Amino acid sequence: LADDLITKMLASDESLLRYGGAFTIALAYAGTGNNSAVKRLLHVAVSDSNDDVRRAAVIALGFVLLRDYTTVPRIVQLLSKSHNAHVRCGTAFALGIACAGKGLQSAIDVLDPLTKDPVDFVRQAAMIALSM
Amino acid sequence: LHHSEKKYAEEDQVQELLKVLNEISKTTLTLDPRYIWRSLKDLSSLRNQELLNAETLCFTVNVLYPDSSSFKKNLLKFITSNHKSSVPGSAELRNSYPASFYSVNTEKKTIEVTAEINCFMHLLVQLFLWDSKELEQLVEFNRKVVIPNLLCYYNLRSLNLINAKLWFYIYLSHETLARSSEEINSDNQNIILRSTMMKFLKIASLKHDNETKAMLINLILRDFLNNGEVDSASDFISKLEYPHTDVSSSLEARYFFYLSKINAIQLDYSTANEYIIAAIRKAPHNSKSLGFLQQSNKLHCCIQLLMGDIPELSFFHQSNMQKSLLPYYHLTKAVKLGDLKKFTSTITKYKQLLLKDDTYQLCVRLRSNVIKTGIRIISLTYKKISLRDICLKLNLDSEQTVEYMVSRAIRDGVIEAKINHEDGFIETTELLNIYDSEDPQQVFDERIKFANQLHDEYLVSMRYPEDKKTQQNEK
Amino acid sequence: NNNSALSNVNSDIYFKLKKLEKEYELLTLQEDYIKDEQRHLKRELKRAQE
Amino acid sequence: MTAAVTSSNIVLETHESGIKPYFEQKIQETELKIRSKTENVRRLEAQRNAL
Amino acid sequence: INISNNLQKALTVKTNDELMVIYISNLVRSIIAFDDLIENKIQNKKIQEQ
Amino acid sequence: KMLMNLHKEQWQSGLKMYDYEEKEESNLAATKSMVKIAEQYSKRIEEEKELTEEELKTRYVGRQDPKKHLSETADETLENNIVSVLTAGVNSVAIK
Amino acid sequence: LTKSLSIAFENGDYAACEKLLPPIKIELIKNNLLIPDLSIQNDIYLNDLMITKRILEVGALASIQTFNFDSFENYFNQLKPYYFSNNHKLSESDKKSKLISLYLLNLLSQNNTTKFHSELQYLDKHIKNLEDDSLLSYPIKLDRWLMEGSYQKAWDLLQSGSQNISEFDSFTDILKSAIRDEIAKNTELSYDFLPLSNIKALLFFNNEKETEKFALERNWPIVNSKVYFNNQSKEKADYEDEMMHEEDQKTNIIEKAMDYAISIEN
Amino acid sequence: TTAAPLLALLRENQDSVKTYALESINNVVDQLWSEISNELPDIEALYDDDTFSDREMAALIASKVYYNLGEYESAVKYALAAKDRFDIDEKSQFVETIVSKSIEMYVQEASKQYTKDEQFYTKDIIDPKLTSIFERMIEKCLKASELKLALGIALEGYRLDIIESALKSKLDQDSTSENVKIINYLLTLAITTVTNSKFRSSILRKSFDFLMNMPNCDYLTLNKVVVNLNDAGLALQLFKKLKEENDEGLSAQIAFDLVSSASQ
Repeated sequence: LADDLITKMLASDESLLRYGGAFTIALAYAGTGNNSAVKRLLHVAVSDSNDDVRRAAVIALGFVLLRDYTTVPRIVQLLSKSHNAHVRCGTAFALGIACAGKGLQSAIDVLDPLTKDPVDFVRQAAMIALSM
Repeated sequence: LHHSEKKYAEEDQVQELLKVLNEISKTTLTLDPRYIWRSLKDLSSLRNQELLNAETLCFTVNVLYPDSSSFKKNLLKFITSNHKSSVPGSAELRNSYPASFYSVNTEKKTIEVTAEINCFMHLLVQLFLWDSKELEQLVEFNRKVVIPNLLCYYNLRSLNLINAKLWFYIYLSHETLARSSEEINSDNQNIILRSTMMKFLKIASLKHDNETKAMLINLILRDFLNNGEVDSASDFISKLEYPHTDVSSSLEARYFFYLSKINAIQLDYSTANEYIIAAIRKAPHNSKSLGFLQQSNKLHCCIQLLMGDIPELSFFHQSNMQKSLLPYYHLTKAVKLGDLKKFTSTITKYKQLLLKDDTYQLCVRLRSNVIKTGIRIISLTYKKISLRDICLKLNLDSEQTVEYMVSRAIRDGVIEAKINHEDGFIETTELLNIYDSEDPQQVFDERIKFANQLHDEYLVSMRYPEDKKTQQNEK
Repeated sequence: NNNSALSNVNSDIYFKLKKLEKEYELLTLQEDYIKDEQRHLKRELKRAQE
Repeated sequence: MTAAVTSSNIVLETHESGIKPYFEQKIQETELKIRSKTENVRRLEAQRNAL
Repeated sequence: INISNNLQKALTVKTNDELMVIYISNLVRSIIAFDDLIENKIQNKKIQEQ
Repeated sequence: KMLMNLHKEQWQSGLKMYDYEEKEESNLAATKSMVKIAEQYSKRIEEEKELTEEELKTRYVGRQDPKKHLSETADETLENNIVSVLTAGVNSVAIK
Repeated sequence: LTKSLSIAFENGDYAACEKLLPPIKIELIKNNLLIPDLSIQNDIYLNDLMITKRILEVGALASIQTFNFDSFENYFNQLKPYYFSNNHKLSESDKKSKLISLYLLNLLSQNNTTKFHSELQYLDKHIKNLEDDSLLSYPIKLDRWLMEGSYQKAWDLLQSGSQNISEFDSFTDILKSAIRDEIAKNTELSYDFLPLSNIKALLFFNNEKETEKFALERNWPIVNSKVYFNNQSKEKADYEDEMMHEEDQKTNIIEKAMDYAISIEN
Repeated sequence: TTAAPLLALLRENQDSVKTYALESINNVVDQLWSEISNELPDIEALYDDDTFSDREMAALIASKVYYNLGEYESAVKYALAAKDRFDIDEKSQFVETIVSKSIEMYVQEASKQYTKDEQFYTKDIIDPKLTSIFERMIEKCLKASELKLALGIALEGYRLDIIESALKSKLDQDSTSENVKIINYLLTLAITTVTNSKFRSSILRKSFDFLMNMPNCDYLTLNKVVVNLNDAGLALQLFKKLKEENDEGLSAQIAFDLVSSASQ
C-alpha cells in the first residue's frame, strides 16, 4: 500500500528522490519476504546513471533482508567485488545493519577485503560495519 | 586354512565397503558415486572366486545383518555346501567397523546400518551368479529374493542409484535361460519380468532418479525386439521420458541402437541412419566394446542400402573386423552393379549369418532396392533413353513394366525423372541449380542452429565443477 | 534392533523445510538480478572503450 | 534396549508408510528445479564477474 | 548469410576451447584438494614431536 | 532530450542501406583476416603445455591474444550481415 | 451352445453363424475362466485350452467365408486380434497356415506397409523354416511386387490366386482397387496427359466406363478425350496455400534474421 | 498374453461381454499399460455410456494408464470421476502417485478462492470428490500424532476450518505443556511461510482463542500473539484475564515483555 508511492519516487529525475525511494522499499517491506522489494532494489542499484542512488539501494537491501540476515553475504558478493566505489560503500553498510544483531563470521570474511580497499570511503564504511 | 583365507579375502572387501559407505550415508553427489561402483565391480568379481566361495557368507555374519545371512546360505548350498569358519568366533567382531558399529553401540540397538549394507550385499549375490556363469537355481532364487526388498525400501536417492545395477544380471540370466530351453513356463515368467520393470519405471520417476529410469527402459526394449513387436516398443519410446540427466554415455549408446531398428523397419531410414551414427560415436571404442562396434557398423551399412546409398568400400577394408564384414562387402557390391542375379546368389550363402545379427529382415527389402540402384545408374548415364534400351540392359520383361517401376521411384523423388509414354522415352528431369532457389536459406538455418547448440552446452557444464573446488579446502 | 523415527522427517517437512523454501525463492531472484547486472557492465564496457 | 523392528511410537509409523511418498514427492519436485537453478545462478555470476 | 555461417563455426571452436581449458584446471584442483588431507598428518605429527 | 535528437535522419539511416560494393569489400577483408589470425592461433596451440602460465603468455604470444582477436573479428561481421539481411528484407515487404 | 457354431460351419452356411456369435460369446466367458489366458499354463489348462482353440478358429474362418463383404469386414476385424493371443505364439492348430496367411492379406487390402512389417516381424520368428512359406508366399510376394513398383506382376498374381479361390475372393476385390489407386498417385509426377486408350492400358481399367469414372474420383478433368494430371498438381497446390501453418514452417526471410540475432543476445 | 483380445471384445457389442472384458483389463491395468494407451478412448466411451454399472470401473482403468504415462492432469480428471476404489490408493505407497496430485491440486485451487471470499467452504468449485480425499488425509495426519502435518497442508490451501478442527481435538489436556507447544509452533510457521496478510492474520486470531479457552497455558505464547497482530482490543483482554485471576508477579512479567516487544 506503499507500492504506489514508490513508483513515483523512482520515476523522479532528482537524485534525492531515487535515494529516498530506496528506503521507501526498505522500510515498507522490512523483515518480510516480498518479491517486489528484493527485485526492485537490486534493479535500482545497478542500472541507474547516478552513484548515490546505487549506494543507498544496497543499504536498503539488508533492511528488506533483516530477518534473513545470513543470506545477505551471498547476494552482495558481487556488489563487494564491484568497480563502483559507492556500490562498495553501500555493501559494507548493508552487512553492518543486517547482521548487526548477532555475530556472523561469514560477513566478516566478506568485509575483510573491504577494510583494506584503497577507496577511502570504502575504508570508512568497512571500519564502522565490523564493530556493529 | 579356511580362516586364514577367508579373513584375508574379507579384509580386501572391507576397504571397498568403506568407500561406498561414506558417500551413501552423507547424501550422494550423483555423478561421482555412479562411477566408483563401476570400478568396484571389477575387483569384487575376482575376489569372490579367489579364496573359497564361503568368504561372501563369512563377511555377511561379521557385518551387521537383520537376517541377510539366510539369503547367502541357500546360495552357498547350490554351489556345494560350506559353513565352516563362517560362524561367530571365526566370523564376528564389532570393533573398528562402523559398518557394524562398536560393541557398546550394537548392545544399545540405537544404531542402524542394516539398510545400506543389505543393498550392497545383494550385489554379491548378483556377482556370484555372474562369476559362476551357472544358471538353474541361481536365476530364479536371486530374482525372487532381492526384488521385494527394493520394494520394501521407500526408495531414496542414495538407494535407487545402487539397486539400478542389480537389474542387468536379472535380465541377462532370464534371457539366457529362455534361449537355452523351451517350455511354456519360460514364456509365462517372461511376462511377469517385463511388468516388474514397467512398475518400477513409474516409482523412480516420482523420486527423480535417473540411473534407475534409464536402465529398465533399455532392458525392456531389447525384450520387445527379440519377440518382434514393434508396436510395444514404438508405444514405449513415445512415452518419452528417457533421461540424459545423470547417465553414462554407454547408456545413451544402448538406447540409440534400439531406436534405429524400430525406425528403419517403419520405413523412416533418414532418422534411423542419423541415430546409428550417433550410437557409434557416443559408445566408447575399445576391444571390450567389440560386439557393440561390430553390430552397429553392420546395421549402419544395411541402412545405407535401404536408402539407396552405397556404404564406402574403404569402410570394410580398413576395418580390423573385415573378416565378419565379408557378407556385407558382397551385398554393397551386388547392389552397386545392379545385378539381380548376384544379389540372390549372395543372400543364399549368408542367410544364416544375416539371421544372427537381425540384418536378414533388412535384406528381404533389399531385393526391391536392386532395381532402384540399377535405374539410378541409367538416369545418371543417359538423359533421354528409349524404353527398349532400358529393357535390353536390365533384362526387363516389357516396356509397360519398366514404366511402372520408374513411376514408383519418381513418386518418392529419388530418380527425379518424368516418363513420356506416348513419345517412348524417359527424360531425366534433375539438373539442380538450386542457389537460384531460396533452399540455401533453409540449409543455413540448420547449421546456425547446430552451432548454437554447443554454445549453450559448454556454458552450463563449465562453471559446474569449479564451484565445488573453491567451496572445498585447498593446499 | 534399530532406533529411528519417521515422525521426525514429516514434521521437518511442514515446519523447517518451508522456511528453506522461502530462501530458494530468493536465489531465484538473484538469478534474475545478475542478467540486468551483466547487461549493465556490458553497456559500461563499451562506454569505457570509447 | 531400544527397538524399531517392533516399530517406535507403537506402530503409528506403519500407518504413516502408506501416505509417506505423498510428502516426499512434492519436495522431490521442487529440489530438481533447485539443482538446475543453483548452477544457472553461478553460471551468470561467473560471466558477470568477467565483465 | 554464407559468410555469417563460416564465422559462426569458427566461434564454436573458441567456445569449446574455453570449456577444454577449465576442465584441465578442475582436473588439477581435484589433486590439490586431495593433497591437503595427506599434508595434515604431516603437520599434526610435528606439534607432538616439537 | 534536445541533445539525444540529432534530426529525423538519425532513424532514417537505419533503413538506409549503403553501397553493396562496400559490403562485399568489408566481408572479403574479414574472411582473409580470420584465416591469417587462425594461423596465428595455430602457433598458440603448437604445444603450450610447459610450466607457469606467465612464461607461456610471453612465449607463444598469449599477451595480445590471437583467440580474443578471432572472436572480435567474427562477431563484428556476423552481427553486421545480420542487420543488412534484415533491413533488406524489411525493404522488400514494406515498399511493395 | 458352443457346438452350434461348429455344425453350422461344416454344413457350409455362414450367415447362420453370425447370429450365434453374441450368444456363444456370453458362453465363452465360462471358457475363458477355465483357462489362465496364457499366463499360468499347466497341463490341466493345456487340455482346456485345446478345446477352446477349436471354437476360436472356426469362427475366424467363418466370417471370411460369409459371402457378403460387409459381413466379412466388421466381424473378421474384431476376431483377428482375438485369436492372436489366445493362441500361444500362433497356435497348435493345423488351420494355422491358412489363418496366419489371412492375417497378412488383410493388412495389404487396407494399404498399410508400416503395419504389415510390424505384424510380419512378430510372425517372422515362428514361421521361418518351421512352417516355411507355402501359402504365406501369397501375401509376401504380393508386397514385394508393389514395393518394386511392379504393379503388372501384382495384378497377375491376384488373377492367378482366383484359380485357387477358397475364401480369397473377399480380398481380391479390395486388392484390385489398391493397385489402380497406387498407379494413379504415382503418375501425377510422371505424365501430363494420356488419351483414353493409354490411361486404360497403364492403370489396367477393364471397361470404358471405368476409365472415366476413376477420373472423377481422382479429380482429373477430361477435356477432348484426355485426362490431365496437371490439374491435380494445381489442386494440391491450393490446399498448401489454405494452410495457416506455412508462415512459420517455410519461414519469412525477416523471421530468420531475427531468429539468429536473438540467440546471441540471450 | 497381450491386452489385444480383451480390447477386441469391447468393440463387439453385447453388454455382458463388454463388462467381463472391462474387469479383465482392470486386473492387468498396470501390467499391460502400453497397449491400452492407444485404445484408451475406447474405454472412455464405455464410461460415457450410461447402461453400465462398470462405468466406475471404466474411469478407474483410465486414471491408472494416465498416471503411468505421467500425464497427471488427464489422470486427475478421471481419477475423481470414477468414484470407486480410490480409497485403496490412500492405503498404497506405490500409488500415492495420483493421491499426491489430488492434494497439491486442491491447494492450488483453494488459495485463489479464499482471497475472493474468506468463507467459501459452502462452494462447489473445489469438487466434492477432491474435498472428501483431502479431509480424509487430514484425519490420517492427526492420527500419526504429529499435528504439524494436518495444520501444515491446510495452511497452504488457506483452509481455516481444518486448522480449528485439528486444534479442538488436541484440546483435552493430553499434556498441558504439549498443547501449548503446538500453539507456539503454529505461530512461528504462519508468519514466515504465509506472506499474504489475509490468511496470516486469521490464523493468529484463532490461536489466541484456543489458548484463552483452556484454563492454564504458558502466557509467553499469549504475549507473542498480541505483539504479532498489534491489536489493542486483544491486549485489554489479556490483562482482564489476569485481573480476575490476580497476582502481581504473573501480570507484570507479561507486561514487562509487552513494553520492549511492542510499538509505542
